[PDB]
Amino acid sequence: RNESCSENYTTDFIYQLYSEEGKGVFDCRKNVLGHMQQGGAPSPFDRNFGTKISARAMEWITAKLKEFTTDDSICVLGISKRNVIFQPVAELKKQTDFEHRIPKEQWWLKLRPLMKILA
Amino acid sequence: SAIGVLTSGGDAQGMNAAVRAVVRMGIYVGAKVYFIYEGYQGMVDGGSNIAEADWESVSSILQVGGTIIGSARCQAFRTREGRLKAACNLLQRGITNLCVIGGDGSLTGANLFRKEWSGLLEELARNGQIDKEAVQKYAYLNVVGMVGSIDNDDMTIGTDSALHRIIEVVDAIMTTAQSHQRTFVLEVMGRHCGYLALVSALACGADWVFLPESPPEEGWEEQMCVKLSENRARKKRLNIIIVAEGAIDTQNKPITSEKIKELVVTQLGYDTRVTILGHVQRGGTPSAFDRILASRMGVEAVIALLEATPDTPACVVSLNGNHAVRLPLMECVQMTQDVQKAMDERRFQDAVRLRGRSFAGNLNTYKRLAIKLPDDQIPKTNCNVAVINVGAPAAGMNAAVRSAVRVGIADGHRMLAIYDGFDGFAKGQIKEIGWTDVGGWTGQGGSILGTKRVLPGKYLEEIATQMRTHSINALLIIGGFEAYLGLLELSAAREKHEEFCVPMVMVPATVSNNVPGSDFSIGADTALNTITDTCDRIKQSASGTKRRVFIIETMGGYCGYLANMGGLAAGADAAYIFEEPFDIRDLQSNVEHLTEKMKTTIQRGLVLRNESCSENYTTDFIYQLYSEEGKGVFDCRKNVLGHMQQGGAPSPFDRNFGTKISARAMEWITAKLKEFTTDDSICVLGISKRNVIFQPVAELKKQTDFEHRIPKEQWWLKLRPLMKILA
Amino acid sequence: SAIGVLTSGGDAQGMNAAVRAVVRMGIYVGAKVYFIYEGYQGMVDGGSNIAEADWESVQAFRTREGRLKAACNLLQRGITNLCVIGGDGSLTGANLFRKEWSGLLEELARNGQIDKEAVQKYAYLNVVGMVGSIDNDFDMTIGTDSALHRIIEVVDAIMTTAQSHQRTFVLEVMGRHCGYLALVSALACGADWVFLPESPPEEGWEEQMCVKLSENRARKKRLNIIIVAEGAIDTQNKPITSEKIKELVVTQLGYDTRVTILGHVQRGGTPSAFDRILASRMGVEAVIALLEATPDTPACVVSLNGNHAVRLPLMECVQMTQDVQKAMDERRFQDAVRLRGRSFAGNLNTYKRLAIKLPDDQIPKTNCNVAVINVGAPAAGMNAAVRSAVRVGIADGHRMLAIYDGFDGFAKGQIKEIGWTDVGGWTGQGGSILGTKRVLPGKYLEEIATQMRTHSINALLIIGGFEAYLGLLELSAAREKHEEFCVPMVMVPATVSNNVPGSDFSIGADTALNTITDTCDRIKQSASGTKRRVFIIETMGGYCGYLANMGGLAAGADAAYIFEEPFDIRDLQSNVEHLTEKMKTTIQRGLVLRNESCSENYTTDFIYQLYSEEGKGVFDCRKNVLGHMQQGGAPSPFDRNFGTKISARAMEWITAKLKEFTTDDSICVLGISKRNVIFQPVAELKKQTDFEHRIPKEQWWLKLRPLMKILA
Repeated sequence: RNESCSENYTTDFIYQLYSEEGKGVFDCRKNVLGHMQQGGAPSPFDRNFGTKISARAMEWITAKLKEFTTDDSICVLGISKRNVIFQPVAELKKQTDFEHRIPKEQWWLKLRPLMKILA
Repeated sequence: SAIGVLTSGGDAQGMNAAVRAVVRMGIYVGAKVYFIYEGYQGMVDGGSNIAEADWESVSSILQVGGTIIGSARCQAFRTREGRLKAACNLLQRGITNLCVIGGDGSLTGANLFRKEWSGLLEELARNGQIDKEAVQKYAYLNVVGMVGSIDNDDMTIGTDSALHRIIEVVDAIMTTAQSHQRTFVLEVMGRHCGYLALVSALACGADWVFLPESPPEEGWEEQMCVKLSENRARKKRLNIIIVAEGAIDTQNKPITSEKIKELVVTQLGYDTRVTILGHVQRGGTPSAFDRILASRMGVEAVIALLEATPDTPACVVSLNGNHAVRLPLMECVQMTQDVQKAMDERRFQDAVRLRGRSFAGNLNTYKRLAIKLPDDQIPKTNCNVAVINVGAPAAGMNAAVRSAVRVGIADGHRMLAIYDGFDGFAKGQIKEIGWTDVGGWTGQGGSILGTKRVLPGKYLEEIATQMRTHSINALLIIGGFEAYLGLLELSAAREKHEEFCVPMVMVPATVSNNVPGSDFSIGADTALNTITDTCDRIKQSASGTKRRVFIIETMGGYCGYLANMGGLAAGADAAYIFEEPFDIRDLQSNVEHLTEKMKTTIQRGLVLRNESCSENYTTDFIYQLYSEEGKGVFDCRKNVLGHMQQGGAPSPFDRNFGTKISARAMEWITAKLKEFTTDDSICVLGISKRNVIFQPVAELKKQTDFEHRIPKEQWWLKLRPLMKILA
Repeated sequence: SAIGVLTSGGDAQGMNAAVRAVVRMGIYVGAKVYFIYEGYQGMVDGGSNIAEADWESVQAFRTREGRLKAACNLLQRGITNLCVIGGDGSLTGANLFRKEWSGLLEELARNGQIDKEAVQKYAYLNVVGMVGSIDNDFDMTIGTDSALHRIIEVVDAIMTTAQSHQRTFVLEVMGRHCGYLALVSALACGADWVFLPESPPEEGWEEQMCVKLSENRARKKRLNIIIVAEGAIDTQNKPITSEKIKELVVTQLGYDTRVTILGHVQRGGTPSAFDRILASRMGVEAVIALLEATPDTPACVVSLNGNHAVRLPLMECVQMTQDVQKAMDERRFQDAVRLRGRSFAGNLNTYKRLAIKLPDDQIPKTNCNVAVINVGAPAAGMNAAVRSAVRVGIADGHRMLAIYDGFDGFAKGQIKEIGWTDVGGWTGQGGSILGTKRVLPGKYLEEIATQMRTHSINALLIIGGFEAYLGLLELSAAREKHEEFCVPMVMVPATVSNNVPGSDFSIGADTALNTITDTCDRIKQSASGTKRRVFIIETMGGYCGYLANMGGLAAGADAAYIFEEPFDIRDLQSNVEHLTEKMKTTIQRGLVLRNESCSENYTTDFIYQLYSEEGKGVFDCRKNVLGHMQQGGAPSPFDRNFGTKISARAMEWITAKLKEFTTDDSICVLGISKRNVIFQPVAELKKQTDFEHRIPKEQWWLKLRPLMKILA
């Protein structure tokens, strides 16, 4: 359960519902993982990820300084599809759900049917 | 096919609950229900005075006193012309079923209307309506009566409420009569029945009462004045004299309140004041008792109406003490006339008989608690009887202690008070208590002796020693489930400790009503009335906000009594209890139902939840479900009443309950002492069916859910379908 | 040095609170306080009739011989300050006693006292009086509100039975010389007629009254209530009995009439929240007056003048009684009613303009449409307010419009023209018949404007809480874009919380206070014998500490935690320890009130746990969250009258504005400040508002905070 997926249907709520309706068949246990999810040592992927984009970003900074500013001077360097691209924050505003602080369009949602399939 | 409902004669609080129950139960079984306004006069007048009732009509009337469809003394109904008119107006609407809620003769009018139904042939002779109407509606006039007056001609609608009003007045007066040593003469409503007066006097520990059934004997004036002078000797700052309006001599002369005042002033020179309560007795909000009674009665009235046949006589739907019954009408009218006949020829004693066992009992208890004999006249047993309070406090415990102590003293016992339950018992907190010590206790809430939850198990030695050092020959416990457990434990401890081989009896006192062997417990009624009041207020709030459902958490532990009865009297939409399992579908069902309800004009919801009804489906849970599924239709609020729902000072019912039941317990103790171990020496005195019975605790074990501290079978569960039907 | 307190003539509820306040405030200022039992007679008798008061305690005087006795007994105890709480004539004895204090010299002439008491003991007899009667010929007095509660309780009960037939009830209430109680009762129950000792009925009143009743039956009002003061009189100072009124109605109209003489219940019952608080404040002010007294300062009577403690010189009060009586004998009844004060005349005029309607033809119809609405959470007295507003509006020749379900229904066009009969019987109804919502008008500005255009709303009156104020602000802002809002707008404060800026009181708050006190009384009754308990009770009010504070005060709470006064764990600990010591005494109970929003971390649960744990060997706790029941059932009499009057005033303002496109003074809040009801432009109130916590920046009742600890 995502922590903020529902205001009323909390972790406790879901636990109670499953517990009660499952009584003669199964019992439940509830766990809230917490800040341990920030991890200990970074995964190899995260190490390389940080390393790489930071290197490229700094390249961009150096290119910009080698030339007072506009809108393309303030960017987010992100991964889109197969490339890492620079996006002015102004373009990203319309691409943002500021109320819930999530992107309006998220690729991985397309993988949702897989859960049920892989049971 | 169609039911007509009306209210006739003196207006009772809870008449609206009755009308509501009749309408809703009627619609429920698929019948057409019609209001008949202005009692019988509406029936005669016709037109606008007979209007069809829909579900919404009877909403927001339950908590209101009087009768929303009104009442008027019809004269035209006493004439054949008017009964013809009424018959006509009824036939026009196809009404052939009648539910009459009201006083004494208001029913006789319906009974006579029943016997005299052949006015239709007359109107056929007088072609006022065509034939084939004749044969279709003729011998098919169904009649059911509901006693809805305070005259009480069993329990009638409004009596508890009126009693509430009276005792409210008395309690209010007690706060002002510290200003000098004043005597208050209160005239309450009784022209022929002295029930209201008797019960008022018993509920307030009145110094004197005057009844039409039992006139005072010569020379009562001297005795009454000596009693009052004794009270000032006892330095009691107050005096209360309850007077039925129809108070009479042995010579059928009325005894006015002014006459009483004149007597007190002339003989004792006391500051005496008269108050004629009057119609306030009829007003105010119906108590939980009257609401529930009226509801059950209205429903039973509809059922009776359906099950009736042409051979079936007109009946009065009644409560013969906590189960629904149908009494033949003519028999009742004949009883009233029997009593009347007895009063006129001065057969006052059989009149008191004719009133019933309840009456004579209330009266005997009042007498033996109000009048004390001098010690020289008390044979005196050399026995020591102990009184104790065990468990949580319950409103009416002090009344119980007062009763027990005074009855014990009258029976020649030396009474001993044990303070702070078994905690104080083990600690030797024992003091011989007297007649005066318990004075004025009746209306006191909480526990003056003190009560604790602690069981005797760990201190069997310490208590035994005490029982031996004080020579306790018998024990009466006033308390809840813990009292019962205590009795069980002492019963077990008997063999090792001879001190426990004495007769022991308990009377159930708890807001929860979870003591096995009793249909009712002292303190519960007060809690119900507080709960109902709070729900009235909440219901009002939702009514002004609109599109609101309140989830209200009640007390009771695992016992669903308060949640259920409270829900019933409050007009709750649902009441979730442990005794009745509920799953997510039931909850969703109620959600959908409330959704539908929000389309109507009554855009409010009231959901009660017994505190321990579910481990998973908590108050929060239910609130979240209702909130989420109600989105766009209604929103919720959660309220946890907390222990304050238990109330403050005991309700009149709880006062009298404690008084009477404790008096009886003491009677049992004296009888037992008038002779060693076995099992019936340790009992629970409880209410079962129409009777009060003594039950050995050992027998009650098999009837107990010790895991949840509730009786295995609880009568009121049979009333569960009513909630849904009336909401 | 030593204070003597006694009661003479008193029959009012709240006297004990007064006596308590005197004792404790007295001990607090370092004085010795003594009870004097049996009034002045106790002072004369001496001995046991005068007993020293400690924290837990909580014919002859007309002969010179007896005053000598009394003087002696006081001197024995060093008692030199007298506080007399009681009736009319009860103070004059103390005043003359003061002036006659040279009885001390007489006692030196005899051997009753040495000389060093004369000089140590003359010229300081300081006397202070407190009105503790309900029929006060000699402002608001202790017991008035409580009596009003009693009467209105009776009336409310009778009203449900007066449907059994169309009964007309003639109710005899307490007024032998003062007609305040009768008038105010009538205003509180929407009585069909009232009879007062100061203002006799005018010419052909019998016919007028019968016409009124017949009109009520025409409009199908199922009942009639006539309030009669005990000393009801005609223009010839002969009495107008209730019996006579009944005879009149029976003879002329043939209605089912009943007489009810309320009597001593009026004097009984529990003191109201108002009376408890008033009495406490009075006792405190009395002790203060006693200390601040000089030999030159005359004996005074402590009073409350517009939510302020005042000291009135006694002789002025008796001179008032004598002036009024003189006017009564000389039949200058208007001069008498005049002498009663502005409040009286106001109550009377409002009652009249609400009880008696002129036929439409005699009402110059202004072609204006005035809208009435309820905004925010429900408050007891909203319906009374709507009734008043509507009827005054109609009387002023307006077409009244009712808007249902606040701005929600407003936006939905839930608008229906309302009439005189429609609001009948509303006075004693709790909640909101129109319906009320917290939703603000901001997001439905177009939708509302359209409605104001389709219905031609020329003015708007809002009965509501903080949300109403916010709404007014929003509409004020919306004016330029929507011309429909360029109409006069006024609000009257209605909320249990009393958090509306520009008002010292709001409709519904009093009912709530009485709910808190009632609940605390019942809690006290229940488990009365249990001992070593502290109750933690959570009240409403939002961030506003009014309910928690005043409720605590009237309840005799040991603490009241509010947002307006920050508290940390040390403060909590201090109170816990204080209660621990308190459990050593004879009063082994604790009562802790908590404003729901007083702290983010220090919740009701938190406080309960701290008290429970630190109190383990000494006491245990119980927790209660009162909930929406604090909105009340039937509105208290005070809230009923408050709604009625304030709304009437508001409507007067509206008609005045229409008798004259708008600015800032066209959108106001009508609130109570000190002693006056004033109209304040919302823009001006902005500077006085904490919009973050929805409470006023400055709240009067905060000066009463030290009282809590003092009164323990």
